[PDB]
Amino acid sequence: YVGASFVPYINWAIKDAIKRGYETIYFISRDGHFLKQIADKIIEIRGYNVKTKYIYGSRKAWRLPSFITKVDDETFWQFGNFVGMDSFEDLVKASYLSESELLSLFPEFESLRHAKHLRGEIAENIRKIFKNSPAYHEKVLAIAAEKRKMVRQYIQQEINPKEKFAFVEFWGRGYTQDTFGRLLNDAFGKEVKNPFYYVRSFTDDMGTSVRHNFILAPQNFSFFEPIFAQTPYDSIPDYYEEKGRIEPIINHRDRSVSDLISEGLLKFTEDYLALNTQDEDYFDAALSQFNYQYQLNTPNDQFICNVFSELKDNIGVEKPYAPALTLKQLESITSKQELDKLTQSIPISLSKSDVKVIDYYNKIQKNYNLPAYNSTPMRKAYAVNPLE
Amino acid sequence: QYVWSTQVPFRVLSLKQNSFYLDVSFAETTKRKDIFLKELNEIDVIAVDWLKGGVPRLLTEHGYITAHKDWVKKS
Amino acid sequence: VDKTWLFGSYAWQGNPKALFLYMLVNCKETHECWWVADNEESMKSIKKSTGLKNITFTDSEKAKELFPHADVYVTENFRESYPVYMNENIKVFNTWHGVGLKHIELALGMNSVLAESIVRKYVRNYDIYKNNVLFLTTSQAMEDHFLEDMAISKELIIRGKYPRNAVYGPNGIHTYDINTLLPKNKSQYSQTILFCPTYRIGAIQGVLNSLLPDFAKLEEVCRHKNQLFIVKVHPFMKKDNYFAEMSEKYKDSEYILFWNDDYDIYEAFNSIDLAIIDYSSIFYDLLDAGVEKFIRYVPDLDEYQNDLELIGDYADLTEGRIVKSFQQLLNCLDNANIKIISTKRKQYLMDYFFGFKKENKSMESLIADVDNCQLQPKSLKELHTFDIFDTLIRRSTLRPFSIFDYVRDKAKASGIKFPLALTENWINVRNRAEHDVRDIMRKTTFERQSDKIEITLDDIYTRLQKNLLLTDEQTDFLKQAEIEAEIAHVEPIQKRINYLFSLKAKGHDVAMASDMYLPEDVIYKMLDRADTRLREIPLYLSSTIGYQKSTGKLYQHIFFDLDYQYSRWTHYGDNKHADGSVPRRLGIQTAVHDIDDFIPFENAMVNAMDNYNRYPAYQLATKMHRYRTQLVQENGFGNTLFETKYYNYA
Ligand SMILES: [Zn+2]
Repeated sequence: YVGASFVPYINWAIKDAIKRGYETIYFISRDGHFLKQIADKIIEIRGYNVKTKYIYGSRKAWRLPSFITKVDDETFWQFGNFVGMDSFEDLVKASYLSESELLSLFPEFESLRHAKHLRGEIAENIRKIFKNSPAYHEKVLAIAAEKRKMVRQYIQQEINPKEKFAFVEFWGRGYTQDTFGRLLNDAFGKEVKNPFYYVRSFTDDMGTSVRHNFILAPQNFSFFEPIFAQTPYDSIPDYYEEKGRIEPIINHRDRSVSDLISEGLLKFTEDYLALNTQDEDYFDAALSQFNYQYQLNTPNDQFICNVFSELKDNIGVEKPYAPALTLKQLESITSKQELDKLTQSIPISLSKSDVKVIDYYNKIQKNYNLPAYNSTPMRKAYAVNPLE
Repeated sequence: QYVWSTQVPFRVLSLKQNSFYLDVSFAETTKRKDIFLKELNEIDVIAVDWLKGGVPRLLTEHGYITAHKDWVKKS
Repeated sequence: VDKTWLFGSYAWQGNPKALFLYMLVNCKETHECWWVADNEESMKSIKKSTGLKNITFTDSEKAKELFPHADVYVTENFRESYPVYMNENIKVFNTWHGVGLKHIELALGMNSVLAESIVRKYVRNYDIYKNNVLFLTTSQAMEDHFLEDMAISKELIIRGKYPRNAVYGPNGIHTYDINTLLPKNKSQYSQTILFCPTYRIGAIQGVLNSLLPDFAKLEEVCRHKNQLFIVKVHPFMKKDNYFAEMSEKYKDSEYILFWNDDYDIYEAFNSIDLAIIDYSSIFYDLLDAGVEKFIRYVPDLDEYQNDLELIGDYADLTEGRIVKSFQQLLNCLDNANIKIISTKRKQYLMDYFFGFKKENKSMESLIADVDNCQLQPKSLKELHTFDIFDTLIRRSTLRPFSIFDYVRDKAKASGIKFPLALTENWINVRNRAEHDVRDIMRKTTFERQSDKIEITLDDIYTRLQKNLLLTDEQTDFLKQAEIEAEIAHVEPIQKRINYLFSLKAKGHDVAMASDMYLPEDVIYKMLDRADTRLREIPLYLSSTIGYQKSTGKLYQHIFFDLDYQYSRWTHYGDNKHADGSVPRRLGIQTAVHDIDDFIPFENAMVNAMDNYNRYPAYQLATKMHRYRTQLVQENGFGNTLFETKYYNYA
């Protein structure tokens, strides 16, 4: 499953980069661990002429410093920093300011302690008042210019600008790439073309950001985030300096899951570059089309149920992605919000739950306004019984 | 059992109280409830629109009416 | 009795209610007056609270008796629906719900949150609005403002006073005794204050919390001064839980009274000694009722005036001591003798807003101006919009994807080398790229600062070229092949085209509203190849405008772009949603027919072919469809004859 999902894509991307004349391919943190392993194996076997490097970063470590001369209006949009707030701590964190440093700017905000949920039109008004404060803008700009020193130095030390390079991600809107391109321009002091390889992205090329997309269809690949969250270290929070050199803060995790995942991925890369294909690009496109359409519309599959949906994902503690549901857990819900807290995929979770749980969900969904369950329980296909 | 003509427009008499529908489907949600074709009234039919299954509907300036011979009658 | 007047509104309120009571008293001999509520419970409530017997409800047999031969229908709004049996020549006396300096009705435009409701109202009832509405104006300024913002006949204007501001005077009408609602009699307070906040844009705390954070200290002050503080908020402000909290807290408070909205506050205007107002039109009402002490509690002045675009200056056309802080509001309530509005200032405002009051106006004068009015209506044209694809024209291979097949078949044969994924899979490749561009548009409304989300052929092929690394030769070949194929597969739906032109010849206005990515010139070439006359008909193409029928935005754009003067809007189409549900939500009559489609044998034939044989299979299936269509709905054969012929053929 994971090979079909990742290896064909990286084969397409490597060949497309060799075609476009790229000398170096950079793989960005977390999502680029497994993908760079795959790409290295492909380049070893096929003997391609292209270098691969690994770059540590993230949205959190790159958004704030990217505010060179202005704070992005996206920060105050439906997908900005004030989206997902549940408590006052969330608001102060999304504000980039300290609690007291915040309440100094907005004494009106002192009434926001213990908010239960900081979502909706309340968050709309919060985003507006944040957008309306020039003092907030300049303070955020100062904090950003200070945090940008280490990021600029990291870029200058890790990325060779005189080459013809590209970056390889998997899925996203493209805004992270835009902030990173601003950081690139600030670090090298010129209009630096940064092309990103995605499986898909929604936004068009903007400014120096170029976007090479594998699949041209309205599919959402956030689905595969659980897998990349098995990478053996947390999302990079920021940087630090020692030996006069910049380094990413790396708080490690257990390596078992990622170890087995890499084992499988490299086995698949070997066995996939060994296939007698008449046209390899077309088999890339075909195995990718089939595999994505299958994994995105088969919630009762044996292995998407027993392995994938069981992967721990903080999204924030190490809880499964879409576990089975118990009757009392459903007795404890009254909205779709409470159920999203329990699972990230109602169809998969229900396909894993007992028949009585499914029937209770059906009984309560029409009233509580939950999504309609239009699948059947999962039936194992191989190793159908306990082997012990 | 269907009353219709290839030559439009043409007058029809409403044998029974006929309802107006804004969609050949005659779905409940598309049935007008503000006005109807009164019994024994006449009305011009300005088009004949056919379902995918081969059933005609008689369009009037107020919406569709049935073509079933028990409900409409060519004048 | 000779004349008959009905009075209607969504609630027991307003100039309708005032004039209804005033007529049931002072006009019992010349007019028969009834009040039509919206449902039964409203009538029951009115009758229990007032004891009157001339109250009926909508669609009641009494209402079905009265409306067909009534003389006047009094309202405070441009109603959303009017009785279908309402008499042809009735006079709709629209006594508006207030005066002010904010834009309303048609002036709100397509960006307004209320766009759909306005479009629905007007599309439905424009004939009534224009030929039967006598709109009440109170001053030349207000008359000009309203005529600018609405579609009312300048000849049917009614000049006079607001019945709700001049009927419940000291010796006037009262449906309830005020003392029965107050903790103490009005005389046992030093002053009665009425707090009338409007609903604001948005704030973290509820409007009432931002304006009155500490009700305890407010009660302390009002007790010190023996003042009766009556809280009257906009209905939308009551949804806040803070409103309910502070209302239940001070349920038995002797100096803080949360006004019960079951009682018309206007009846109590004469008992209000002070009015704490902000941006509500009610201020003017108060000014017209005789209230002379005003406090403008406008702490958020720069968040409302700077935001909304008004017709005049707020501070100039309003009155009251300015106050922008709760502490200063309390300081004023404790140690301040608010002075009456200066005579010259009251003259200024009263002229500007209720000037026609100085023309010796009266209630009976208003009733006379109404009764003696003459309706000189004009017959209005109708509007008939038409979907294009599968409504006015069709494809010689029926299904849209046939085109792509054709295009693919040309690519592989042109000699220009293409990627295998592109040729063999052209159908999925191109359709999924189209949907991809559509999702991109939908998700990039912020980045583009625009709500338009329609795509263009160029966008689809740009996506394909930039992400499949295709040469200009390949991309242009494919795009021009698709365009030429769409043009060459055009066929007319002759009956609907001829019906459209018969409509046009009857004097009606006709147009085309189509959701399509093709450029406008390609659409016009296709139409011309279907029927040359079609080239002369107006066209609302989504690709050109950016709005679609599926979202209903293209219909709103048509409504606001044309000088809408139509008595009826009819849209002919094939889409149960884009050309049915959505336009109906906008008050548009829809005629939704069925799209052409195959039946089991034809469908199975087409689905059984690979790339080499799918297009001729489309041709043969579409010929079978045309044959059974001709047999059933052209030749008029019976079931058995048609079935025999179709079998023997196919
Ligand atoms: Zn159509």
